[PDB]
Amino acid sequence: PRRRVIGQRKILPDPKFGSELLAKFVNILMVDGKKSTAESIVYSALETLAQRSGKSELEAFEVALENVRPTVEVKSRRVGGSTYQVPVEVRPVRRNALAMRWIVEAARKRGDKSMALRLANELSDAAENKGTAVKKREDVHRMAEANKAFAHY
Amino acid sequence: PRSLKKGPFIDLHLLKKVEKAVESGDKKPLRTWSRRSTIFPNMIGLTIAVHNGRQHVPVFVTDEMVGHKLGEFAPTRTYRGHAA
Amino acid sequence: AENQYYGTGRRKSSAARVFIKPGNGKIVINQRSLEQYFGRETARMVVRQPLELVDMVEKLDLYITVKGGGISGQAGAIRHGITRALMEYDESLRSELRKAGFVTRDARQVERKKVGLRKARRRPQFSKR
Amino acid sequence: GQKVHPNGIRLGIVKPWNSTWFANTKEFADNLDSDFKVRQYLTKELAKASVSRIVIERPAKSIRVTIHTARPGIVIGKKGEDVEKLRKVVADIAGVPAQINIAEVRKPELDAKLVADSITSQLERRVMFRRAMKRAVQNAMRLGAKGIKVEVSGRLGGAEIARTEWYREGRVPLHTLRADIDYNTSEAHTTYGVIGVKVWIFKGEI
Amino acid sequence: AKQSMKAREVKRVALADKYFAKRAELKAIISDVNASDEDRWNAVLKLQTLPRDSSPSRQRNRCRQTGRPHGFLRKFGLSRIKVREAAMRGEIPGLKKASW
Amino acid sequence: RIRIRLKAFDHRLIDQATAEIVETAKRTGAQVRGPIPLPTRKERFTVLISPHVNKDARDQYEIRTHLRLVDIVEPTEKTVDALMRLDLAAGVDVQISLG
RNA sequence: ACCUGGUCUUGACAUCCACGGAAGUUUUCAGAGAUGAGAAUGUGCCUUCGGGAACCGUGAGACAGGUGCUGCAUGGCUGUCGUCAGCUCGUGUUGUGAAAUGUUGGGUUAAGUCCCGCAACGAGCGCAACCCUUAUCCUUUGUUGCCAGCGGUCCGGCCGGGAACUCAAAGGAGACUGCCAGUGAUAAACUGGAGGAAGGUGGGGAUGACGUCAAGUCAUCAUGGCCCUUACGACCAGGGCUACACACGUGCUACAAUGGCGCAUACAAAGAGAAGCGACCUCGCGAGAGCAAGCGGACCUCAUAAAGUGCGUCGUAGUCCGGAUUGGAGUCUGCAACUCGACUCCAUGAAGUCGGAAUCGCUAGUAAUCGUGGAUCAGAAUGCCACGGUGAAUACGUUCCCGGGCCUU
Ligand SMILES: [K+]
Ligand SMILES: [K+]
Ligand SMILES: [K+]
Ligand SMILES: [K+]
Ligand SMILES: [K+]
Ligand SMILES: [K+]
Ligand SMILES: [K+]
Ligand SMILES: [K+]
Ligand SMILES: [K+]
Ligand SMILES: [K+]
Ligand SMILES: [Mg+2]
Ligand SMILES: [Mg+2]
Ligand SMILES: [Mg+2]
Ligand SMILES: [Mg+2]
Ligand SMILES: [Mg+2]
Ligand SMILES: [Mg+2]
Ligand SMILES: [Mg+2]
Ligand SMILES: [Mg+2]
Ligand SMILES: [Mg+2]
Ligand SMILES: [Mg+2]
Ligand SMILES: [Mg+2]
Ligand SMILES: [Mg+2]
Ligand SMILES: [Mg+2]
Ligand SMILES: [Mg+2]
Ligand SMILES: [Mg+2]
Ligand SMILES: [Mg+2]
Ligand SMILES: [Mg+2]
Ligand SMILES: [Mg+2]
Repeated sequence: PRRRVIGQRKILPDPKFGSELLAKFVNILMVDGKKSTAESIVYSALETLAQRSGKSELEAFEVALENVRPTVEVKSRRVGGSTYQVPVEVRPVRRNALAMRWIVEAARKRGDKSMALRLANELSDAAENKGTAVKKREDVHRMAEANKAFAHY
Repeated sequence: PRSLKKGPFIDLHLLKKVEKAVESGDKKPLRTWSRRSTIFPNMIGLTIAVHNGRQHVPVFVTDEMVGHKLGEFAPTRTYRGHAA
Repeated sequence: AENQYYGTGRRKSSAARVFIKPGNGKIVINQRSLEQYFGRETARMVVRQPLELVDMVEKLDLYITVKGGGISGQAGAIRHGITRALMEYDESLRSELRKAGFVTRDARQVERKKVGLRKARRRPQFSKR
Repeated sequence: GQKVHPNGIRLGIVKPWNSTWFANTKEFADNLDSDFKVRQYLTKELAKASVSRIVIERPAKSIRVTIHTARPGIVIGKKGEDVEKLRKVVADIAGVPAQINIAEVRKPELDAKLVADSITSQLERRVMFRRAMKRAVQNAMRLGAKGIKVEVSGRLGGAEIARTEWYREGRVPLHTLRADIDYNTSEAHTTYGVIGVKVWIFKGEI
Repeated sequence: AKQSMKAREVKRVALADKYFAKRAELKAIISDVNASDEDRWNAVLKLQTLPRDSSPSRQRNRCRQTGRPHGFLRKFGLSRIKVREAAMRGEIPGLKKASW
Repeated sequence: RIRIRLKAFDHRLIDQATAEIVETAKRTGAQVRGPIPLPTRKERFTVLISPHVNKDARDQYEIRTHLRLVDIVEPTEKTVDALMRLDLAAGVDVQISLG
C-alpha cells in the first residue's frame, strides 16, 4: 500500500509437528476454509513421503523445499521508454511462499487418484529434481539469467 | 392440480347451461367465458365457444377432452414467428 | 493450591467457565472427556497450550462448561478461561502468559452485513455499460 | 447532497417524541391512524391559533392531547368553550375519552414551526421573500438564539426558474448530535406554485 | 392512489366482513373428511355463488394515508415513504434511526 | 404470589415505574423479589428512502421494547388494593397475573 | 394503471337541497357478471311524541373524478462527484478594476489536524468530539434465565435449595500519546517500550460541507399551468403485464474424489408468532392429513443448523458427476392453479469435462465456503435485509492504469 502500515500476522504451528512452515503449507493448500480437510491431506501425503524415503516428514519436506525454492525472479520495471524485466533477488519468506505455491499447483495439476497421493508424488519428484514446480523454478531462473544484463534498473 | 378430495371444479352457470342443453336437442354453440371449468363426461357432442380474451372460439367436445379445462383449447396469444 | 479457582473465557460467540484445582491432569468439558468433546487436534492443542507453557499440565484437574459458537471458538474461549484461572491460582505467571499472548481477549467478531453489499465487504459485480 | 432530518437524528438524544404511548402490533397501526386524523383536524381547525406542536398520549383507554400554542386565549375561547368543543371532536375521532391540555410557547420567534408558518403566510400575502427571511433571522437573533438558518425554495417572486435561497446567523452545528436544534418546514401555495420553507434554530448544546 | 381504487378496498373489506361466517362453514363442510359426496358438491357450488369480493384474498394492503399498494408495512399501516416522514417528525413512538 | 409485567419503549420510564411499584409494595408490608430485567426486544425495519428507484439508498430503524418483571410473594390485603390505583405514567404497559 | 367485450352518467369516492322511506336480515329468477325484476321478514332510537338523525333509494345542479401532459413551471424526497477535505464570510489592508489576502509558507496529521511564521485579525459550514454497537472489569437485580458448594434423585437443574458462575439489563470504571526513552525548531509531532481486555481515530455503524449533473421522481403525496367531462371519469367478466428468430446486465447450480452416496455422531447466532406459530400421537414412501397441548412468549412453537468427524462404498467414467427437460400420479393455499403457483413421488437423465477477446470483488474474522432467520405475503425467492460456523493468501513498493487533494506554470 501507499502508507506502509502493514504489520505481520502470527500463525499457529501445525498440530502433529509444531512447525509454522508446515502450518503455512496447510494454509496454502486449504480451500474454502476447510482447514481440517487440508490438514488430513497434508498429513497423509507426508506419511507417504516419510515411508517412501528414509528421513522424517520434516526433513523430506525441507529437501523438497530446498529443491523448489527460487533465488532470483523477474519483475517489470517501467522507465522513460519501455518496460524491462529486471531480475531481483527473492527474500527468504517469498522463497518459501513461492516454493509451496508451486508445489501445491503442480500437485493439483497432476492426475492421480487422491490429492494426498498427488501431493506425495509431487513432493518425491521435487526431492529428486523432477516434474513440475521444478521445471517452474528452472524457467524462472532461465528468465532471470536471460535478463541479467538489466540488473541495475 | 386441484385436490382430489375436493373434486373437479366447474362453474355453476356453465353446469346449468350444459344441463339445459343435454336434455334438449339444442346444437347451438354454448358461449362461455369460463375457461377454468373442467370438462365433465356429460357434454361430449356439443360445441362450446370458450372466450380467449377477445372472441369465443368453438371447441367440439370429444371423449378425449375429459379432465382438461376449457381454456386449454382456446389459445390466448397470437404468434406467427419473427420475420416470417 | 487448596480451593477452587475460577476463570471466564470468551471467543467469538463462545463463553467458557473454567474451574481449576490441584489434581493429576484429568480434563472434563461439558461432562465429557477432552478427546470426546474436541475431535480436532488444533482444538486440543489450543486447550492444552497454557498448561504446556506453564509446565503444570499434570498438577491440575479441569472442570469446564462451554456454550455458544463452534469448535474453534469454544477452544479459544476455554484457553482464555484457563489462562485466567491460572492467573488467579498464581499471580507470577501473568508475565509469561502475556508474553505467550494468552491473556489477550481476541475481540475479532463477525462483521455485520451492510446495505448494498452482498456481505460485510463483498460488493455486487460492477459493469461500466 | 441530501441531509439527515435534524429532529429524527436527535429523537433519542436531546429531542423528545411527539407521541408517547405503548401498543402491540395489534393496535399500533390503528393508534397511528387515529393520531394522524386527530392532528389533521386540530391543525385545520386551529389555523390562526399559532399551533407549534401537538403531543398525543394514551395512558389507559383514553387520549390526552397537549397543544403547544402562542395564542392560548384564542385556543381556549371564553370560559373554555372552544377547548371543550375541540375535546368533544377529538373524543369523537379517537373513540375514547379525550383530555386537552394547553402549553404556552413564550417567544414564538424562537419556535421553528411558527417562524416557518409566519414566513409562509407572508409569502402567500405576496410579501418580498428576502424581507421575510431577513426579518425572521433578525427577530430570532435579537431574542437570543445561538443561531438560525432560513431556506426558501421555489419560484421566488414568480420567477420562471425556481431557485433556493438561504440566510444564516450565529452557529447552526448540524453535525453535533447534542446540539439543541429546532427544525421545521412549511409550504406556501402561491399563484405560481408551491414554495418550501425550512427553518433551523440553535439554542445551545446540552 | 385513485379515489375509486380506495373505494374498491373499502367495499372489499365490508363484503368480507359481511360474508365471513357464511364462507367459513361452507369451507369447513368442503374440507370435512367424513362428509358425504353430494353435500360437498352442493357446498362447492354454493361457495361460487357468493360475490368474489367477499374473499379475504381479494384485499390488497394499502397505505392508510396515500393508498399506495406497494412498499406496505403492517406494523405501521403505511407505505415506506409515509413511515419515514412520520418517524422523522417523531410521530411513531419508540422508533428511531438504528445502528449496530 | 402475583406477577407484574412492565413493557415500555423507554427504559428510563420503565425504571421509574418499577421503582414506584417496588416502593408502594414494600411500604404496604408485602415483600418483593426483583425487579428483573427481561431481555430487550429489538424490532428492526429497513425502508427505501427515495420515492423512485435508487435501491441501495435505505434507512434502517428500530424499536426497543424493554421488559421488567416484579414478584410479589405473600401479598397482603392492603398490598393488593394499593396497586391498580397507582395510575402509572403513560407509555408503560402493565400486565397483572395471579401466580 | 393495458386490451376485447358487456354497461352507468351529479356518478365508484365528498358537501349542499327536495321527496320517499329505520337501517338491516332470508330467499327466487335472468345474466357471465356488472345489474335488473322480484318475493318475505323487521321498522327500531331522542321525540315538548311539531320533529328528527343514522342509514338507504330517487330527483335536479353547483360539482365530484383523471396512475391524463409538462420533473425543462414546482415543493418534498433521492442518486452523484464523495465521507473527498474542502467551501466561505465580517472588518482591516492591496489593486483603476475583475479580484487578492486571510485559506499562502516550514514542518506535521486521516483531516483547512495542530504548531511555528506571517497584513492580517476574527468567525461560520465542513474535520474531530458528543450518538449506537462490539472487546475488559465493578455494583444492583435474579425469573421463564444459571448450577460452584450441599442434600436427594426415576440421572432428566429433575426436586429441596444456592446468588457463586454463564447470562439478562440498568447504573458506573476504563484509552487520554496518560507514562518512559530517543528524534525533532526548547514546538507540533513521529519512532519504539512499559502497564492493560483494548494503543494511538481499538473494530463496525450512524453522521454526507458550499455546490454539480435543467440528474431521478407530476405514477407515493402535494402543487402552477394545460387538457377530458353520457368520457382520458365509473362498474364487470375474460385476456395481457409470464409472448420469443435474437442481444445485454445481475444471479443460482454445476462440470466432480479437498467429491457423490449410505449409516452414525457433535458445536451457533439472530428473529417471528393470534383469521398466528402450531407440539405430542396416529395415518401416508413423501409433499401432507386427522385429532389436539402450549404460547401474545428468557417458559410454548417455528426448529433437526450445515459445513464438520467416524465407518463403508464409488475408482476417473459424461460416471453412483451434473439435474435441465418431459410423461404419469399427487398435496396445499385459494371462489378459481389452462393461459400462469409452490411442493411431493415414480420414471426420464440435456448441456456441461473449468470457459476467446475482455472483465469484477476483496487488505482479516475480510475473501472463500456452510447453513439459519425476517419483511412483502392466502399461496408464491436462486432477489433483498439480517445472523452465526469454518476460515485463508498477499501487500517489495508508487514507475504505470483510474479517480481525487494541495502548490506552481
Ligand atoms: K425536484
Ligand atoms: K495590477
Ligand atoms: K475581505
Ligand atoms: K401538475
Ligand atoms: K391475467
Ligand atoms: K438468481
Ligand atoms: K451470469
Ligand atoms: K448420473
Ligand atoms: K397458475
Ligand atoms: K495545473
Ligand atoms: Mg458469514
Ligand atoms: Mg448499475
Ligand atoms: Mg388523488
Ligand atoms: Mg394479495
Ligand atoms: Mg430535474
Ligand atoms: Mg481553498
Ligand atoms: Mg483565495
Ligand atoms: Mg477546522
Ligand atoms: Mg496562516
Ligand atoms: Mg464527524
Ligand atoms: Mg431532465
Ligand atoms: Mg424521465
Ligand atoms: Mg379484472
Ligand atoms: Mg414485468
Ligand atoms: Mg447424482
Ligand atoms: Mg480498504
Ligand atoms: Mg410468504
Ligand atoms: Mg490537504
